[PDB]
Amino acid sequence: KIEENQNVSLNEGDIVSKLKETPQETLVPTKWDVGDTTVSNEDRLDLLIPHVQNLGNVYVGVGSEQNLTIAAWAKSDFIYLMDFTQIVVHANTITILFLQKSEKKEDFIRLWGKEGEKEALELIQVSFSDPEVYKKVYKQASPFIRKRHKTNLMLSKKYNYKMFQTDDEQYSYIRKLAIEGKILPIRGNLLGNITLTGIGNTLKKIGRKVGIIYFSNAEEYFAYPQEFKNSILNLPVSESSLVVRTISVRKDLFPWSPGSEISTDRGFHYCVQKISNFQKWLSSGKPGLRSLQVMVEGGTVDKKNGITVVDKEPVVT
Ligand SMILES: [Cl-]
Repeated sequence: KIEENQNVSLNEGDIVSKLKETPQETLVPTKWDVGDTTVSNEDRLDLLIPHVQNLGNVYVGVGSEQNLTIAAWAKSDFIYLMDFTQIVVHANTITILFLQKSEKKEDFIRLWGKEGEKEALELIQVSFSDPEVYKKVYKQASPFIRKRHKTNLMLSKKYNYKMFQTDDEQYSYIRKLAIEGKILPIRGNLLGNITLTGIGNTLKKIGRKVGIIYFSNAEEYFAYPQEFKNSILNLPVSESSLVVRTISVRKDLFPWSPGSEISTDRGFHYCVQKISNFQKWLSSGKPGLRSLQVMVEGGTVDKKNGITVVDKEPVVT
């Protein structure tokens, strides 16, 4: 029925359908399928604003609501939320449903909150054939999501910045993407061989580019393997496109940002890097290369605020 077609042109509807069908990986339950995993503990994302604002293009990120914060600043055209833990993928699916139904930012906060829990669970009940999958995720994730929402409000005032939960215009931008089907939770491991490569192939097919890829501190868990190198090299990117990451080691070189202590006692230092620059590091063949070494060798560090730009390139041994 075309009178229920949300997209503003045939072309945008065709793009959304193509994005939705990008290949995914099979996830199975793990120890990370707990509510703790559904929130960020990075308290100084506002340091990213001057780097990511207005980058546009496509957004790809691991994790949860912090991606919507960064994508609103960037004015991303489409948002892939790619994660390897089922609870994260499903909690993001709930967040998108709540955005679609919540006309104002307070309504969204309320549905995730204690006040809106009864209404939220009734909305989940009518929205799926298997709603209990999502009701269980809501009940696991909501205590953590509520705490993080209250922290985000505090941080937005403490550091005097706008973010999608505290600013009407940024909220409306994210809600518009949600309504249009442009926020896509997908199953994929950064170290897998289907999903992340598939994003690059899908974007190539539709003639679009990645503007931001967000890793959180996921790279702290691995030396870069071949499948990750291939998938990052395969991404179509803009000249201005950025990696966003955090680290939590070598704080002598990479001091943790002031204010990091609200949500964690370990971390974080923030880091941006052009994706084209990152593709050089990944192609270099440095044995055992990890994000820390990329930053040690390639980073220009703001030690006061705790943010690095990797603007230098690998030097051959
Ligand atoms: Cl967040």
